[PDB]
Amino acid sequence: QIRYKIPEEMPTGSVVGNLAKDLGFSVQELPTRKLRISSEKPYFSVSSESGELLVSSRLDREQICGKKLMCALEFEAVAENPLNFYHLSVELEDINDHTPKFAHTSFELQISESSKPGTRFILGSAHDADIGTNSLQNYQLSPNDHFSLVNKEKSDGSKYPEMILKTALDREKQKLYHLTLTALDFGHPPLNSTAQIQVLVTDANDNPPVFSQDIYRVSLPENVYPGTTVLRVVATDQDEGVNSEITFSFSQFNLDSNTGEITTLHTLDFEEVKEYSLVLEAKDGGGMIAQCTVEIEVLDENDNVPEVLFQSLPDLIMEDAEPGTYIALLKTRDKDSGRNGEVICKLEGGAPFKILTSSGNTYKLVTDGVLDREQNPEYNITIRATDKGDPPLSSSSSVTLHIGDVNDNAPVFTKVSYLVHVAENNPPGASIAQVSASDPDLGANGQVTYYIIASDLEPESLWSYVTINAQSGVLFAQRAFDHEQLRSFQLTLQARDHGSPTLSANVSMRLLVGDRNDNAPRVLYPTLEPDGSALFDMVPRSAEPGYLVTKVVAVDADSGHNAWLSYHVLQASDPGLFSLGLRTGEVRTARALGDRDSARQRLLVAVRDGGQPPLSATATLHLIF
Amino acid sequence: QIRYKIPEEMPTGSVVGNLAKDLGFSVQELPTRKLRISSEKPYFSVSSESGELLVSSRLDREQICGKKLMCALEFEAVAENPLNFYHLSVELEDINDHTPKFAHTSFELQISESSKPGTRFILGSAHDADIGTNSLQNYQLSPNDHFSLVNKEKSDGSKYPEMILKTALDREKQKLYHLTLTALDFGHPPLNSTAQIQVLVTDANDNPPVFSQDIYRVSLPENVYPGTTVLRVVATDQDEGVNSEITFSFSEAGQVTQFNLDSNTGEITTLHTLDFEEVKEYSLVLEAKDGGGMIAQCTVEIEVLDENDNVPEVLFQSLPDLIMEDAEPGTYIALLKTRDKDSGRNGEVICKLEGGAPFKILTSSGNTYKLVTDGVLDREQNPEYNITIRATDKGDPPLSSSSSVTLHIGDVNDNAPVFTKVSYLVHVAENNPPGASIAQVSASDPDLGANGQVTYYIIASDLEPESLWSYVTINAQSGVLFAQRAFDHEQLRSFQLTLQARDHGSPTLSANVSMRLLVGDRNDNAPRVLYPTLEPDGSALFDMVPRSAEPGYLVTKVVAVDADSGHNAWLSYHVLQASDPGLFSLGLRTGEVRTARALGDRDSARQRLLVAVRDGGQPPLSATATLHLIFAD
Ligand SMILES: *[C@@H]1O[C@H](CO[C@@H]2O[C@@H](C)[C@@H](O)[C@@H](O)[C@@H]2O)[C@@H](O[C@@H]2O[C@H](CO)[C@@H](O[C@@H]3O[C@H](CO[C@H]4O[C@H](CO)[C@@H](O)[C@H](O)[C@@H]4O)[C@@H](O)[C@H](O[C@H]4O[C@H](CO)[C@@H](O)[C@H](O)[C@@H]4O)[C@@H]3O)[C@H](O)[C@H]2NC(C)=O)[C@H](O)[C@H]1NC(C)=O
Ligand SMILES: *[C@@H]1O[C@H](CO[C@@H]2O[C@@H](C)[C@@H](O)[C@@H](O)[C@@H]2O)[C@@H](O[C@@H]2O[C@H](CO)[C@@H](O)[C@H](O)[C@H]2NC(C)=O)[C@H](O)[C@H]1NC(C)=O
Ligand SMILES: *[C@@H]1O[C@H](CO)[C@@H](O[C@@H]2O[C@H](CO)[C@@H](O)[C@H](O)[C@H]2NC(C)=O)[C@H](O)[C@H]1NC(C)=O
Ligand SMILES: *[C@@H]1O[C@H](CO)[C@@H](O)[C@H](O)[C@H]1NC(C)=O
Ligand SMILES: *[C@@H]1O[C@H](CO)[C@@H](O)[C@H](O)[C@H]1NC(C)=O
Ligand SMILES: *[C@@H]1O[C@H](CO)[C@@H](O)[C@H](O)[C@H]1NC(C)=O
Ligand SMILES: *[C@H]1O[C@H](CO)[C@@H](O)[C@H](O)[C@@H]1O
Ligand SMILES: *[C@H]1O[C@H](CO)[C@@H](O)[C@H](O)[C@@H]1O
Ligand SMILES: *[C@H]1O[C@H](CO)[C@@H](O)[C@H](O)[C@@H]1O
Ligand SMILES: *[C@H]1O[C@H](CO)[C@@H](O)[C@H](O)[C@@H]1O
Ligand SMILES: [Ca+2]
Ligand SMILES: [Ca+2]
Ligand SMILES: [Ca+2]
Ligand SMILES: [Ca+2]
Ligand SMILES: [Ca+2]
Ligand SMILES: [Ca+2]
Ligand SMILES: [Ca+2]
Ligand SMILES: [Ca+2]
Ligand SMILES: [Ca+2]
Ligand SMILES: [Ca+2]
Ligand SMILES: [Ca+2]
Ligand SMILES: [Ca+2]
Ligand SMILES: [Ca+2]
Ligand SMILES: [Ca+2]
Ligand SMILES: [Ca+2]
Ligand SMILES: [Ca+2]
Ligand SMILES: [Ca+2]
Ligand SMILES: [Ca+2]
Ligand SMILES: [Ca+2]
Ligand SMILES: [Ca+2]
Ligand SMILES: [Ca+2]
Ligand SMILES: [Ca+2]
Ligand SMILES: [Ca+2]
Ligand SMILES: [Ca+2]
Ligand SMILES: [Ca+2]
Ligand SMILES: [Ca+2]
Ligand SMILES: [Ca+2]
Ligand SMILES: [Ca+2]
Ligand SMILES: [Ca+2]
Ligand SMILES: [Ca+2]
Repeated sequence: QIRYKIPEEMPTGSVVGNLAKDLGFSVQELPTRKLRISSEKPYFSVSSESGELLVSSRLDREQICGKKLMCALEFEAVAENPLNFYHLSVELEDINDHTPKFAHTSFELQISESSKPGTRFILGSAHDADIGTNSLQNYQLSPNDHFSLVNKEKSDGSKYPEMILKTALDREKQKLYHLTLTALDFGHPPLNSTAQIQVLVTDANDNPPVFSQDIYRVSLPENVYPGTTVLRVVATDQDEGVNSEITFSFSQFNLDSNTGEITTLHTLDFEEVKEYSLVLEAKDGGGMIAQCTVEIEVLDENDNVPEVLFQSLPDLIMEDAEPGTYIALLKTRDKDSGRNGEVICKLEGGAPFKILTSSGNTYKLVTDGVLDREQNPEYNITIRATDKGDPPLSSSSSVTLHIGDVNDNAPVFTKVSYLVHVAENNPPGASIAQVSASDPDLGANGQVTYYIIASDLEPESLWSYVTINAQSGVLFAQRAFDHEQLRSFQLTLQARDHGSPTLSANVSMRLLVGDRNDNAPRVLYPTLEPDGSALFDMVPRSAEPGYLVTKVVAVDADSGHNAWLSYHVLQASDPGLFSLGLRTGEVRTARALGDRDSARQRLLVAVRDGGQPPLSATATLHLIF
Repeated sequence: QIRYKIPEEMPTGSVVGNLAKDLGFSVQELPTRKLRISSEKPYFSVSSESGELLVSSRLDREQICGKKLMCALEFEAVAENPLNFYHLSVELEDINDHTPKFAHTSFELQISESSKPGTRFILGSAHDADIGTNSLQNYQLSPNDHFSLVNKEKSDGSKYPEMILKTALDREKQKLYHLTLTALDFGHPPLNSTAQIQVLVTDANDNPPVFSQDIYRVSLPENVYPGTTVLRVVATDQDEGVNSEITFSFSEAGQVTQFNLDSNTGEITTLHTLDFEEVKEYSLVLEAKDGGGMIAQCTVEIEVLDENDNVPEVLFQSLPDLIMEDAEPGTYIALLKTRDKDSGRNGEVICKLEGGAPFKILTSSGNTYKLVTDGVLDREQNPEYNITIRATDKGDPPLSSSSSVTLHIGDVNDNAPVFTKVSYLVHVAENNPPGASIAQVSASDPDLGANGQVTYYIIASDLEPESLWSYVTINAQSGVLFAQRAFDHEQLRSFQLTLQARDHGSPTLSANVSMRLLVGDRNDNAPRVLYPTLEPDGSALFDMVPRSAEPGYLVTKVVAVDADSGHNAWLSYHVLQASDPGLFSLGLRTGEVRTARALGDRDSARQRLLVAVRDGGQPPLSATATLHLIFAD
């Protein structure tokens, strides 16, 4: 056989070769035989006039042989007279008419952020229809620092390009990358194909949420109502998507997980917990955690009242207390602190007492002046302690001070001097008077007693005359008094209390003896014989009337009307002859003496007193001329 | 003429019959004469060689005679030499080549549900082109229970089938029926035609809307805000389409408006606030109707419940403005009632007294209470009381009511006036001016009014009861004591009085007090000398005194008295002046004038002395006296 070589896609009417020269047929021997090309598809034709082969239909190697290495089409040539056939095999060369081309103009790839460097990712190979050197040969990527190109070629021609990661990705630096890949064949000339690849770095949870500061500081009062916004902390996560979600947690208050704010749930208190320390943990979906701390310094409010403590209680104190003695001991204490715990105390009232501070929160009560029980025996004193909060809280305490009795008052009698008259011949041991003294003191100091100390009488008979009841003050006569023996007497008495020492008071009392008509009248002159007769026989007969015969003198031991002596005439031998002085007692002659009258004259008189009833003393007078 | 009989639809070139044998023409006489069939349309032909009749054009009886009773086709036959014509009439038989068939493959009928039984409905008759026995003869319908078929032929010859209703229809049982109708001819063989008929029962308004129950029961509080969904009622209509639309309405009831019903949804919700005290129960009648005026009604009973929204009330009916202090224990003071608008435990009211006042509540019957004294009362201690009464119900939460009463206690004369001191002691100086205040007594009476108005009187005295006015008097209103005379200590030293304080009540209460009044002594009386008596000059003579008298000789003794008492009457005797000092001795206490020393001859016989009687009063009062004493021999 014979072989010819032409390129594919050859235009029609092109000379493949003269068969007349290769088969040995003359230019005139040729038209005799009707040259006809025999083939399944009429790709060729023989113009009988020219005597050579010519291209007829379009010669598409990719549609006939395709990937076949050598395309050898065997057709026939028929010539008539004589009937003869010749088989001709033609081989066509591949033309680089099909440039390489990728399946998609653009396709995006999503690569994770935590992709390890050196990982190989497969890429779709472009489809180049030509075979041999005109086939796809070189894949080349844009020069950068993050990705690289690798060709993997086996002998079978199923070679493909893949992308090797050069450095680790980081979506926070550049979220996306756009590169151009070029496929190139080795033909004349070489023609290339471009394809864009866009890599979007998928987020990974490599950055944890971070707080603004390590330590925060907040101060709030202890009286905040439940629900006060204490503090809110905010964290920042460098990721995006779910890996950026931040949740807060604790690891009397309350924290919301999403908003991240901490608010109180119950009332605070300074006396139990002064400051709180809280630890907050922020976590994302992938367990990346970070913790911070917040210190809440609760402020001390003046909500507790200061207290006044009494330590020594003096129920009884002396009235003669010197100024400035330590009476009671007080302290002031407050649970709060600072100006809320500092307490200043004062006393309210006009009582003479002062507060003296010896040291911090230590005070003493002293007397400011001299005291007295009789004027003010009791005091209700009020003491006020106030702190230095704004506004302050105060505390009052009331003490009842009682004043004791000191023996500073002597018993006093109801009257300055006493005077008592007592009738004569009184029964002994009888009540004559009663004295009463008052002592304002209390207890034994107010127990009065009366005694006798001195008297103008003889000190030995002082007991025999009078005595005193020391408890009641009644005076008792120890003998029947005699107005004739003693007329009056002075006494001095003493009132004394039962204290230490005893205070005394002296009183003066005069006792008088009233005269009673207990003595009969006694005749002094003239003297009488046992019969009671006196004889005066020297009376002149020639005496003129009015002659002083004699005079009777009488006395009475009593005094006053009880001694008032009046002289009467009981009986007489001659009435009208004698005249008597009712007051003086002078017996005289009333008329002249007649001789008829008898020589012997008898008279009987009686001396009487003005008492009721009167006592009489009789006497007889014999008078002879 | 001559007649032949053949069937129609005969194929061409078929022998109908030999005309040579019926017309008498020889087989050689025939080609001489030009046998030709003469007709308007060449349905036949004569083959001269055959000498017989032959079919030429198509012989369609339906296009020639059609429905004509007898089909007689009359043509002629012309023969030439000699010219002669023969009339030929042929009669063709109808072929059963057209089977009966209805006009439409499917036709639907819409029949009402309330169609009376026995009604005839028209159906399209099939058209069979053949005539006679080959024509349509039998109409037959599928055997069922609701419809029947009947064939009707009118005088005009227009035969038709019709459907007779067997039973009344019901679209809720079977909404449609599909049957098969067969048309049959009476030929050999019979060929059939099928036609399907679908009857859709048209809806009628025979089913009313029906409720679930005749009577419903709902209970709601009396304090529901306007707009509370009271209840939801639903009705069911067995029809479909517009005849199934259900509308609700209020019908035949009290038109008073407190509820509200939506027509379509049928829910009832309140429109105003409820109340139990005015209307205890409500009755509602609901009407549900469709488009055709078919109605059905139901009833709902709303039993409103009594809520504890009314406060219990404490009614005071009797007011004890004045009550006696000596009220016996357990006396009826005040009359109270308790009332509550609510019911049940919401209307049950319990009343109590809070405080420390001595009063108790005693229940005589339901909601009937009385106030009684628990202890003894006193006006002086507590004259007025403010009592508080609390009434609480048994609802949750309960409602309470407090009421304050001001009771005043009257004064009863049960206290006698009391003096400030048990006994009184007052000293009054002698020679006091008459009508002057000497003392004042005060009595206290705890009673009020006239019972607490004290008055003082004099009742008893140790003095003469008739001159008591001349002695002392009392101001009965103030209690001051007034002396009606200048007192004399010498006449009387003291006197007793018994007085009584009495109020002006009924009866009067008295109290007696004893007072001793003492007259203070003043030194207003001078001492007077009794013995010896003195002449106008104040001289006394005691002569005839012996010169040889021993010392201690009692010259005389002076007696003197003083009307006063005490120091004002204590008489001491002094020596004012003397002609010879030391010659005479006087008793300072006794008053005895004696000789102190012996009488010398140098001394004169007559001795004069001047003494004074003094008292211990302040200042002392003195009485002077002169004594002349003469000696003899
Ligand atoms: C990949 O294919 C690229 C396209 O090339 C064409 O299409 C392929 C399929 C083949 O058919 C090929 O034969 C075709 O040429 C190709 O890119 C080309 O690269 C050349 C050289 O680098 C570029 O030539 C230079 O052009 C610039 C300015 O060009 C302007 O116009 C062109 C239109 O053609 C535009 O595309 C450009 O963007 C510009 O706007 C000139 O300044 C430069 O001058 C220099 O070179 C000349 C030589 O001719 C010297 O005389 C001068 O002194 C200068 O030194 C070039 O002329 C060409 O523009 C560019 N085309 C495109 C479309 O990008 C690339 O080479 C192929 N790669 C491989 C490996 O084959
Ligand atoms: C109360 O009387 C006593 C005794 O009085 C007597 O007369 C006085 C005027 C004076 O001279 C005293 O000496 C007489 O004894 C007085 O007190 C007593 O005095 C004595 C002597 O110094 C002494 O030993 C006693 O202890 C004293 N007794 C008392 C109780 O003090 C006293 O001065 C008179 N006055 C008063 C107010 O008590
Ligand atoms: C208080 O004194 C009055 C007045 O004397 C008394 O009333 C009378 O007392 C006397 C006895 O001395 C009776 O004879 C009378 O009958 C009493 N009068 C009456 C009762 O109206 C009275 O009894 C004394 N006591 C009191 C507590 O009033
Ligand atoms: C002082 O306290 C006492 C204690 O019982 C009281 O009785 C008295 O009345 C008080 N002082 C005054 C002035 O009320
Ligand atoms: C109609 O006629 C055919 C022919 O014999 C028969 O098979 C068929 O059953 C008939 N149908 C009815 C409904 O008569
Ligand atoms: C009673 O109430 C009146 C007026 O409110 C008041 O003046 C009086 O003091 C009260 N009495 C008592 C015992 O509460
Ligand atoms: C004793 O009795 C007399 C009565 O004679 C009172 O005067 C004295 O006070 C004491 O009681
Ligand atoms: C004096 O008076 C007294 C009074 O008793 C008489 O008894 C006596 O006899 C004389 O007459
Ligand atoms: C009248 O005056 C006297 C004083 O002289 C008082 O003692 C009495 O109480 C009344 O007031
Ligand atoms: C008594 O004493 C009084 C004075 O108290 C004198 O005035 C009078 O003359 C007599 O001597
Ligand atoms: Ca090609
Ligand atoms: Ca090619
Ligand atoms: Ca290529
Ligand atoms: Ca990163
Ligand atoms: Ca994260
Ligand atoms: Ca990230
Ligand atoms: Ca606190
Ligand atoms: Ca605090
Ligand atoms: Ca404090
Ligand atoms: Ca004192
Ligand atoms: Ca004292
Ligand atoms: Ca004392
Ligand atoms: Ca005597
Ligand atoms: Ca006498
Ligand atoms: Ca005497
Ligand atoms: Ca026909
Ligand atoms: Ca038929
Ligand atoms: Ca027919
Ligand atoms: Ca029905
Ligand atoms: Ca219906
Ligand atoms: Ca209906
Ligand atoms: Ca209500
Ligand atoms: Ca109620
Ligand atoms: Ca109610
Ligand atoms: Ca009373
Ligand atoms: Ca009373
Ligand atoms: Ca009274
Ligand atoms: Ca007088
Ligand atoms: Ca007097
Ligand atoms: Ca006098």
